[PDB]
Amino acid sequence: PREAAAHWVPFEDKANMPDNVPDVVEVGATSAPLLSASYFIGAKCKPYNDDFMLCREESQGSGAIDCLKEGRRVTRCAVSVIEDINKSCLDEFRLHWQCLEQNNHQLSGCRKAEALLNKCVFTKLNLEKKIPGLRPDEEPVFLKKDPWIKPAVDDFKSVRAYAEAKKNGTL
Amino acid sequence: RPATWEESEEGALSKATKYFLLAEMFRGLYVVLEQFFRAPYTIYYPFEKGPVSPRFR
Amino acid sequence: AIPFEALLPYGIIFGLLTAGGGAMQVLHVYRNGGVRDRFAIDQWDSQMMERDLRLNGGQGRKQVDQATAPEAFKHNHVWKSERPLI
Amino acid sequence: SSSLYRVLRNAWEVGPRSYWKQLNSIGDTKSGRLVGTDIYGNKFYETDHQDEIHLRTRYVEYKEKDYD
Amino acid sequence: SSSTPLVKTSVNYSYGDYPLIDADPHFKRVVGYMRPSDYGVIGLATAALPAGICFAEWLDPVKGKFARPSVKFLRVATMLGFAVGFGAAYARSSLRFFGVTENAREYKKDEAQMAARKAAGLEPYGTSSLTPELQEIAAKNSAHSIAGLFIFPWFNFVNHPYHGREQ
Amino acid sequence: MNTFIIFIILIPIVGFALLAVNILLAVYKPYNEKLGAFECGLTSFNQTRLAFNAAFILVAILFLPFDLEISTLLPYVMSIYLVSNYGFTIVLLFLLILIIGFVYEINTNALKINKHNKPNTDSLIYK
Amino acid sequence: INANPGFWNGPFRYLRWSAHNRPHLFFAFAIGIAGPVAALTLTPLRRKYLYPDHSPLPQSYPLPQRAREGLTGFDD
Amino acid sequence: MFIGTIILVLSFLGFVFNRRNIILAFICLETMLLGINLILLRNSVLFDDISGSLFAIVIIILAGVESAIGLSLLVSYYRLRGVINSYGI
Amino acid sequence: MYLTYYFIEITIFLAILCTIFIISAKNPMVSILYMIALFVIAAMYLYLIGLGIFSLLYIMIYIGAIAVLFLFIITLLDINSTELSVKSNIRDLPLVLISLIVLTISGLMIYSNDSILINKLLEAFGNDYNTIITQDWFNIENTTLLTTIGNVLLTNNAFILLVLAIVLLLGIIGPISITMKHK
Amino acid sequence: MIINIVEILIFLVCVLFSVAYLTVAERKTLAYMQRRLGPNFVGYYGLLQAFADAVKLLLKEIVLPKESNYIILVISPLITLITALIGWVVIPLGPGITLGELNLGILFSLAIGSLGVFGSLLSGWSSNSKYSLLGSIRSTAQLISYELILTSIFIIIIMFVSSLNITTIIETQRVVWYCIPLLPLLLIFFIASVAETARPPFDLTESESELVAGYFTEYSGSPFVFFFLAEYSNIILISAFNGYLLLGGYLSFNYSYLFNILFNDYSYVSFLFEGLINSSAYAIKLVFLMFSFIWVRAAFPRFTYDNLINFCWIILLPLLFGIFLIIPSTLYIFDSFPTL
Ligand SMILES: CCCCCCCCCCCCCCCCCC(=O)OC[C@H](COP(=O)(O)OCCN)OC(=O)CCCCCCCCCCCCCCCCC
Repeated sequence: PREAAAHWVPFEDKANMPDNVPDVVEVGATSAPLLSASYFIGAKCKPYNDDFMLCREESQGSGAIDCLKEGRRVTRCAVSVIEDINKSCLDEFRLHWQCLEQNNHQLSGCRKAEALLNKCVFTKLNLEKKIPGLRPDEEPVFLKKDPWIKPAVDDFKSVRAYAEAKKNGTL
Repeated sequence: RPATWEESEEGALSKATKYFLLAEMFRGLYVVLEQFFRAPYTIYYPFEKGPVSPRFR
Repeated sequence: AIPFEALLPYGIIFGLLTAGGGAMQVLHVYRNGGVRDRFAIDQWDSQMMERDLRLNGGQGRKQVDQATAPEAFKHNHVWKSERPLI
Repeated sequence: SSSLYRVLRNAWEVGPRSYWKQLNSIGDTKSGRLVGTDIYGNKFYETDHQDEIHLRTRYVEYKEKDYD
Repeated sequence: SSSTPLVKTSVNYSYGDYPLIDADPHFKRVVGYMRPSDYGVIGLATAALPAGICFAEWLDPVKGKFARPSVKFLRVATMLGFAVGFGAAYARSSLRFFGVTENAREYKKDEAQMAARKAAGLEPYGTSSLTPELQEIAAKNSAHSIAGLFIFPWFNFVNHPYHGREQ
Repeated sequence: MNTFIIFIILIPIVGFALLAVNILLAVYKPYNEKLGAFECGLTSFNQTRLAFNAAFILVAILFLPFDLEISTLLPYVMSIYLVSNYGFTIVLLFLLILIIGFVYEINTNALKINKHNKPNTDSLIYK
Repeated sequence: INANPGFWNGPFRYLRWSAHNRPHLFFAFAIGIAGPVAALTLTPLRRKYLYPDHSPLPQSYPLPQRAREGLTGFDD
Repeated sequence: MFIGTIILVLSFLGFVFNRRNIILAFICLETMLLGINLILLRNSVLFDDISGSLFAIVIIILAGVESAIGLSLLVSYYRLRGVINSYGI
Repeated sequence: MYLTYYFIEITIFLAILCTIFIISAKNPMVSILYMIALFVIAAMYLYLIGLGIFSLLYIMIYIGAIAVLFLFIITLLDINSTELSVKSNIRDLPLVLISLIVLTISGLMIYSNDSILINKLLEAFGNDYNTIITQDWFNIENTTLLTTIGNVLLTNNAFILLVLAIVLLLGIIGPISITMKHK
Repeated sequence: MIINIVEILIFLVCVLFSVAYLTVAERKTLAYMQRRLGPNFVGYYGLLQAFADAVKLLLKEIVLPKESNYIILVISPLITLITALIGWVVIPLGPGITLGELNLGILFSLAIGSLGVFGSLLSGWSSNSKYSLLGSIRSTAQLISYELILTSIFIIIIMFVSSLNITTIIETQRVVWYCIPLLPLLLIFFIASVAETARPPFDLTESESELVAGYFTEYSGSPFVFFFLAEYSNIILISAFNGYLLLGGYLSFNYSYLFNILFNDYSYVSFLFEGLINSSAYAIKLVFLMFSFIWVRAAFPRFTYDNLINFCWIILLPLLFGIFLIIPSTLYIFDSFPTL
């Protein structure tokens, strides 16, 4: 909660989780893949994440040890989402998060690869990207045409792929 | 007799636009900006000498 | 008309700041490894960059994408030990 | 005048070697017509050109590096 | 959503004999419910400050001889008198919301107005342009600030959801 | 080792080096008539203490309570979104409480120095 | 020479006198008074006509108020 | 807590045993205020709250206005007597 | 790597050293310049602890307004001063030493709550255990420290900001009202 | 380790040159305003004039008069030098190209410009004369009095960003500059910038005071080269402050379409070309601004101290209070507060 300052020393511990806790696959995705697939892991794994945080609320200060069984399932279902999005559109997912590698991981600077990825995942993985808390007669911001805030440099691969998807008629 | 403030042809808005937008200051600024774009007078002395009349001493 | 001798030291100042900014951007991109800087870093973003440096293995922002993380990944987790602050 | 076109065209008319010599000599670039030479050896020039201010028309090119 | 108090609140906790109306009434409601005797208190204090200064000169004058005070002082006496009259007015009228003086006249108005907001299908205390945490903090600031009217004027302008009452 | 702290270490070493190349390379050669402060080619006696105007001292005494407000407005400007509609009115009231003390200052003409160059107001009454 | 009439002898004549002869004070106070008077009297007109207010941003993880129904899947 | 307590105690004793002038007494007062700040800011960092930082940012401003007020008091003290004594007021 | 360990202790020693040049300096304004150095040592300690915001608030407010005020006073005013002669302060030295010991120890005493007096002091020195900093992913936005100060000065303690406005007003009115000589 | 020492070497050597040629360019353009050539006897077209001044100026001796503290006399050039030079970190020559990127760069830029007053005031007491001390008083009072409205203009601009980071301001600025809504703010920030360096529209010390050469009259050699460098570093530094918070920092136009014509992929020639465009835009802002300083020097007489204090405290500052009230009220009326 507070930052380490004044000569902090990093240390690691070679040790293992005990016998009674089963093993769990951990997420190997990085900040641009994770920020890319954030909306789709939030769309598929809403009740599991909600179960985890609601358990952690109900057992106060228990915290760590007593809702471990449910933090298993949130990691498992998000790994399921990212495996499925790899096998579905590895190329356009890659186009998206390689765009997000530049521009400070700003989501504002990568709209034209984001449209391709959202179409490809809604077509095949059939998850939709939505923003809740947004009452009607308020346009969602990744749908609007001529935004005020445009990126400095459109990346070249996604402009070319966006024009090719115009020409194919899939868009 | 010098005119009071109320017997003046300028409006308060027209006069104070000249006040806060510094009008004659910008005019005098534009004078020397015009002078930036003209020909200097300097002659190069050991290579070019100035005027001589024969009466000179 | 316009004097080139007046604008020539301004041409120098313009060229020195221009070559300075260009050489600096190339040094920043060579430091990151071919990508741009991160110009404003949150606490969340700083923890996330540390996590990525733990994920990829050694390199700064290699930005790997794998389904399932490796096996040294569960064990290389670090805690930060801060001194007494007297 | 103080334009770049005047120094450019005088650099073209005078030629690059004499340009380098006049640039080490004076700051200006001048094209004259050889009125005459000195008994000490000092070539003098007079300028036809239209864009010349008053007292700019005539000048000396010296001989020595140390000139008076 | 913008109507949950998210707090625990005293319920119908009367401050005197008589039942409370609000725990802090909004400024608009206080200015709405004040009696004609209250506007009389305002007029009394508007008249008492310039008459008080002219009186207090007639007791002992400033320059040895009696003159009237200048209009410069009577103008500021009228202003500060309207200020005293409004402070006394707001304090008197807020006491009737708290249930410490007679409020049988105003309590029927509040039965009627809380029944009219139910028929018109809107919030019981107002839609406000604040997040509910800011409404709670803003009316922890504005709660019971009619005490300490001597030090500082402070009023309620936030439409926050709790006023010490059921439903 | 960021490149922020090379700079703050590195400007001084440049300055110490330029001061050192002056101390090493220029001659020193002083005497008494070279020493002594400059006023226009004439020495004089300096008076031990001199008087000053109250506005001179008042500028920089008065400077600090305006400076402390400008740094008090600095916490608000960073949190301006969070305190929507509410911290706005509090900062209004804060600035207005300041502005009335400022109009006290400008009504008293505290920083203005008068001139005692009066043009002899009083006319010529005779006998 | 220009003398002060005072705000009280004539109101609008004093406003004109301040506008002609003390324009820094008159316009400083005009730009200052244009702020909160408009903040009082122009914002309900905007909420009625131009556009209504935006929905609030979240600040932490939004907890619902429920009682942990059972979930199936990802047991082992 | 060592740096704030040592600044406070050494500044306090330098204030008390000042007999040489008066501006040393003012600056010993200001270094005291710095020491109280240091102790509090550390306690805020160790307790994970802005709370002591709230009292800190208020006492910064109050130390400022104390300087402004009291140095105008000194100019008033100097107005009638064109020199300030070494032994004190 | 462990050259960067003793920094805090260095600043403490450095801060100690600076105060001895404040209370003992022949020229006044040289000692006020040492006080400016002590503000710089404080801002070093505040960056060093983790509060980078405050360090620049100290350099802005204390160094740039309060010290500028002090130097500005010392310039155009008359202040006599005597040097630190041994003969005038050697009489102070024993009460100096007694007060150093007592005020230092008793300042170190109230951080602790054993009833026994000697156990109060030793808990002052038992700090050599290294606090463990854990990463918690619960915060989603860059609320810095200055943002939180601007939220608590403005909602929970708005009245303190407003009474503070009265204090800043007083700091305007007062120096004026002394140094006017109205008419 | 090799890469950060070569970047700070190249930024140092680009800024320390560009403060030398500023003074050459100043004598040039001030000459052509007055219809005469500048220097042309020192380089091929007059260049490296400042190097002739500097190499001679390092060879003059240092005299330390008898009334002076000799330490203070030589340490005020060092502290004025470093304070005018430490502020060159935080400027960006492009997105996140600084010499230290910190989250609060305005608070640093505003605390270093507070440290520059001392080398005026402190330099008044070295060689204590009653005709010198009071001139240092007048200079320091002017210097702080216009630093007030400088700091205030900053806080009015940070009302729109609500972030003390600087490249965050310039990225915010891509939708519109801040000069074009806030046009009177450009004029009063320019004149407060002219005041804060004590330029000779707003000077009294160098010319009019009882010293013939300002507060630094009695100097020679290194204490004069450090003050001379510090004034023109202050010129281009407050020019940089204007360049990022009021004009566009590195922003000229969109230039996405020109790239989608020219390039194919991210490569080092593309980052080089983008860096040249960004720092070219920043440099042409900063060069038009130093030309504005030299242009206002040419045309005008100077100020009495009474005119100066009556200017700052009685005219500009009440107008500034009106600006404090009007701009958050405009952000209030429409539903637009800036988010962190
Ligand atoms: C309806 C909405 C409201 C409308 C109003 C809008 C308000 C916002 C406008 C704000 C703009 C303010 C600009 C600064 C204004 C300064 C006012 C001024 O000119 O100074 C007046 C002062 C004389 O004062 P005074 O006593 O009143 O004179 C009466 C004579 N009996 O005389 C002086 O002090 C001397 C003048 C000094 C001016 C400084 C000049 C220095 C540099 C000039 C910068 C030029 C910029 C050029 C840059 C490049 C341009 C391409």
